[PDB]
Amino acid sequence: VQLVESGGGLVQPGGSRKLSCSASGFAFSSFGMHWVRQAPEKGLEWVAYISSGSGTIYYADTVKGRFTISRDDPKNTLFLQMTSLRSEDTAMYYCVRSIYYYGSSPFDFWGQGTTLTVSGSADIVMTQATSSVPVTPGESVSISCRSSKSLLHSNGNTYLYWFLQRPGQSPQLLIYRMSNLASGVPDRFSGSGSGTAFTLTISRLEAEDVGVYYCMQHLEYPLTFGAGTKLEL
Amino acid sequence: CTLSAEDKAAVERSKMIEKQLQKDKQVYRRTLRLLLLGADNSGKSTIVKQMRITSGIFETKFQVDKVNFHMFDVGAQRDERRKWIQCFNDVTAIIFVVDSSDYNRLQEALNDFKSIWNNRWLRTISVILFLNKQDLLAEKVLAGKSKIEDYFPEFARYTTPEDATPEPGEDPRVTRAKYFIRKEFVDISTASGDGRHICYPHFTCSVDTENARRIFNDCKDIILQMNLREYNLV
Amino acid sequence: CSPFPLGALVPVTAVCLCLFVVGVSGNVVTVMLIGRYRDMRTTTNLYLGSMAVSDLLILLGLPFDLYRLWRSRPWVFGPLLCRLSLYVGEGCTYATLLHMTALSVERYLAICRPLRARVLVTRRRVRALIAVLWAVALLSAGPFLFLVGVEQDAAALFSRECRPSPAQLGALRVMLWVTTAYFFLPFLCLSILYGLIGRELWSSERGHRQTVRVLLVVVLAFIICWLPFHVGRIIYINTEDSRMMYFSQYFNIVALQLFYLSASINPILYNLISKKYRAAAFKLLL
Amino acid sequence: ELDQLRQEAEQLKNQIRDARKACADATLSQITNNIDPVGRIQMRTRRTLRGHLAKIYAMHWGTDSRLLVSASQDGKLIIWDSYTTNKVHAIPLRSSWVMTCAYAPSGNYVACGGLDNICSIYNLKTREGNVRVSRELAGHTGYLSCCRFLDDNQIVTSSGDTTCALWDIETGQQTTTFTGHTGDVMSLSLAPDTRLFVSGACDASAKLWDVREGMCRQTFTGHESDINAICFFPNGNAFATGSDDATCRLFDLRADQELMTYSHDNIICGITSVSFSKSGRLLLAGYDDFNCNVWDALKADRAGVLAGHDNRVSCLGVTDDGMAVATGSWDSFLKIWN
Amino acid sequence: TASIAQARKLVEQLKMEANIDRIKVSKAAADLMAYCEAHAKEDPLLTPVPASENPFRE
Ligand SMILES: Cc1cc(N(C)C(=O)[C@H]2CC[C@H](Oc3cccc(CO)c3)CC2)ccc1CN1CCN[C@@H](C)C1
Ligand SMILES: CC(C)CCC[C@@H](C)[C@H]1CC[C@H]2[C@@H]3CC=C4C[C@@H](O)CC[C@]4(C)[C@H]3CC[C@]12C
Repeated sequence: VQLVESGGGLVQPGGSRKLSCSASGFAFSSFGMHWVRQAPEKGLEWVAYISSGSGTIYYADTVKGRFTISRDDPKNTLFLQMTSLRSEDTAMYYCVRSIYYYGSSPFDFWGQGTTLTVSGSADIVMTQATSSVPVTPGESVSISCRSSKSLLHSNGNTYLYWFLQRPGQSPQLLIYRMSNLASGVPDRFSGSGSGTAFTLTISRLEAEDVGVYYCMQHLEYPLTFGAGTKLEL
Repeated sequence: CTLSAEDKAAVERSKMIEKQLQKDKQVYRRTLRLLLLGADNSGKSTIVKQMRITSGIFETKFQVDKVNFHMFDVGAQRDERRKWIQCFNDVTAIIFVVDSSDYNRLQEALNDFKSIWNNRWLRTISVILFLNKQDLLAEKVLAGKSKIEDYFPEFARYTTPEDATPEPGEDPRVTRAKYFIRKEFVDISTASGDGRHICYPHFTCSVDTENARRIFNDCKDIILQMNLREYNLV
Repeated sequence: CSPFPLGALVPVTAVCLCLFVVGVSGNVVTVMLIGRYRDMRTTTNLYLGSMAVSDLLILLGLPFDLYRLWRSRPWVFGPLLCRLSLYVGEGCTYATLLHMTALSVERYLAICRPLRARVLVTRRRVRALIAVLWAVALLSAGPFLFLVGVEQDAAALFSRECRPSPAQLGALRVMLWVTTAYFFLPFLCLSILYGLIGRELWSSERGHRQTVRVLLVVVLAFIICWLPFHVGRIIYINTEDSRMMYFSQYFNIVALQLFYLSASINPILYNLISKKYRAAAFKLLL
Repeated sequence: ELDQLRQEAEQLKNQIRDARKACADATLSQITNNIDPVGRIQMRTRRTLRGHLAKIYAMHWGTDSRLLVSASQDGKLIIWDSYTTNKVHAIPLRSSWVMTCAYAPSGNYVACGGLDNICSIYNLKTREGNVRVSRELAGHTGYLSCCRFLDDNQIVTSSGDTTCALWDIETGQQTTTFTGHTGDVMSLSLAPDTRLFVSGACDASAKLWDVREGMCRQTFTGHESDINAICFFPNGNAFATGSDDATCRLFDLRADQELMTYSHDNIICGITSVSFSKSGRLLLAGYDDFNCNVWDALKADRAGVLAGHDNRVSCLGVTDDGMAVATGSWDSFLKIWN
Repeated sequence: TASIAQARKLVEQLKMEANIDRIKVSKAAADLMAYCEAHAKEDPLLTPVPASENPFRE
């Protein structure tokens, strides 16, 4: 598992830029790829998603008709060519691998990211009432996040994902489909909730369990992210 | 549709797997399947090696006239055969090697051929008889030390066919012995065949390089007969 | 036209009944054997089933065409029923011709090239080809969906036949020549392709004789049945003088007999000779 | 010496038979005659899996009743999401000739094999995201006919060398070997507790063995032909078997003898697979005549028939919750009823 | 020789399969019937469940 991204730098208003992400250690033809942007001192924002084999391509409203995504499978590379860049696009850009099937775990790997500098109707509003809740190691904690629509599907799967961006690192999947615990994450972390209200509880806090925690949906292709809830030492 | 995002992604993966399976089927069907059997005294191993130039299954690819051929050999599986032979159904041909030079155990090989032919599973699959070890048989018959009359009492009554075409530079005794062996094997094969499957005996040698062409011709005749059966012509 | 004398008219009717019964029995038996089993539902057998249902539809045209012959011109079934007569008959005949030529092509591909070349044949391809061939056959009868039938001339008991309008005859003539290709195109396919096939099975006895004798008999029956059909259609469309009308009416009596004979013999020629169909019949019927 | 030992074995066999007849006090038909009939059962095909190229030969449901593993002689293992008719995973096999496949209860590991004489174990959740050869167990001197999982670190395999081997995946060694069988072992089943297991061989004999002790605790010889399938009663105190003789025999471990026989005149072919439902009253047995029959285990009468097939019913299995049944055939078509 | 070893092993095996406690067939019948009856209400195959409760049919 290794994703190394490049192409982030200083840009002018109206020009285009090219982000290249090289993948090694895992099959690239069987993994969908997501490009995600996070403005400085801000939350994560989804840019685009491309499925395996150049099958399905989906963008966001703000980047429709401007961003283009492509994947060179034999080279295991991901290209994001974005045009008419503006001051609203400066951000850290991550490439995320995802795999979809019964018992899968998408959004399980995140690239280091590239720093880019340049000079809601139908979406699910992913609220996060908590903003910054200081807490200490050895104390159980819990954080709740809501949604505009009942995320529970006829399938029975509630498409809610919980991530942690430890300070100065890329986001990490903690919990998928509201309760399933990701591989390699401590069992202190646990997730629960109902259609429109969810919660994440860390049993015995530790230094590693400090950072912003994000809550994302997976019903509508926008794949909107939550606002964020920081923890302090 | 009602499928959620993560269900449609799985459906897309399923369709990709379906297309890959279609490609694998395309690769698979263009080749013909052969199951190769014989005894240790039979020249099985040398036949396999020449065709090239504790596993229970040995696979060999060979191309003849731009046509791919699987050749499957079972060496490490126990003497019992009625059980594991079901796996090799829908194989285009069964190459049975018989040591024509060996007279002592020729009866056991003949009985084995009888058993394979009478197999209910292998009732619509063609068999190619490779009577290997033809130079050794030629020397054994020419010398006269070992006589087939003792082993097979009906060889004395048997006669060289008038319709037979002897090989060039062949002595009458060698031709008579070869034709007697082939006559016995053909008599066994014809019984119970009822036209469902045809046997294709051939004289083959250890160093003979015509094995590939003979196998290709037999597996083309088999395919022609099968198509005659299917395309409403016979 | 002037109805024929009792003469050979009544024998023609009797032979029509015999051919009708033989053809319906054979086609129904074939369709059953292909519907009641699964090993007999192969691509070739699917072509034979399409041909069998088309031939049943053709043979169902026996009573109406026999009515217009035994009975004289007075037609009382209306422009709609006459129109439908001529459309269903033409469409089914051309679908069966297409199916026969497609079967010839498939036989040539599979037989003359047993391992020289292998063109993978899938069930979906055969279904799509059957659909396309039937659509083409029906559309080739599309001009007969706009160019036949006017009965209006005592006015009902002695009305005119289902003849086309005089001027409209012009258009009709053109079509009756276009369809002449439908005779020449399968023929070239059948004689050439099977020729090559007969070359393979004679250049290599017990079994490869019977195949090359059934193929020859099939070709001879094809010519015998389908040549007089088109010949007489064109003779009838050039009925300028009375003696031409006499020649045309009698020759076309013979042509109708041979055409429905073709429908009668198709399943025997193509299905009966096959061991698979014969065995399935020996099972479902004995 | 040899004669004395042979006579001693004969005397011990006679003593076994005498004890069995002493405990053979009554038959189930006499006792079960007061049980209400199950009645006609209308099982209709609920799901068709089509993406296979050749004969299907093996299949085993995991802990869940949704995922289905199937093995095809084209040389492929397919894991399907049965509820959604989606091929979760497709794995080519180094050996085309495949006859056995096993699903680990946790789902992290899958196992299979065939004439290659080496049992192959792969895993689904590799960090690379792709299926890889987790283990290649070797040592069996004959085809692998069946294999089963005690846990993620233990695997039982039956082969044609008249010997059955329990292996440890960590070291890939023959942890335990049993050589008590005389004929070729065809099928293997696991008891609920897993402390015991029962196998069947072509010598018309079934044998019960202890996983740890590894001695033949009991033997059952009631068949007249080669045994093709074996399955244990849900309670774990009994099992059933079928052979080419066109009959099924159900035995009880505790009594150490046969308990019931199921068969009828019309059936004239062998048995492919046998299984029980959650209740155990429904015994579903495959056949070589393109059909499967579900019988009343207690009353031993024909309850239902599954005729949706075009070739052999090579394999058939029931889910853990017993909500549906799966049946794989030689025509590369999988059909699921309920 | 191999014959003596095989014969002795077989004899010991038969001894182990013979000198074991066994119960009457009536008890086994009763136990199996009780198990089937108790779980007869928890077998979807024997007792069809409503379509709403059938994962394989909506
Ligand atoms: C072989 C035969 C002979 C007759 N008989 C007794 C005739 O006298 C003539 C024969 C020439 C025919 O000439 C036309 C052809 C097409 C359209 C028109 C529109 O005027 C005229 C008019 C009737 C009737 C039917 C058939 C078989 N039919 C099956 C259905 N399809 C039709 C084409 C063939
Ligand atoms: C077991 C599966 C593969 C068999 C499916 C049967 C298919 C191949 C065949 C059998 C009979 C066929 C039909 C026979 C006749 C006609 C009339 C024609 O005007 C339209 C197509 C139609 C309606 C055919 C459609 C395809 C058909 C349904």
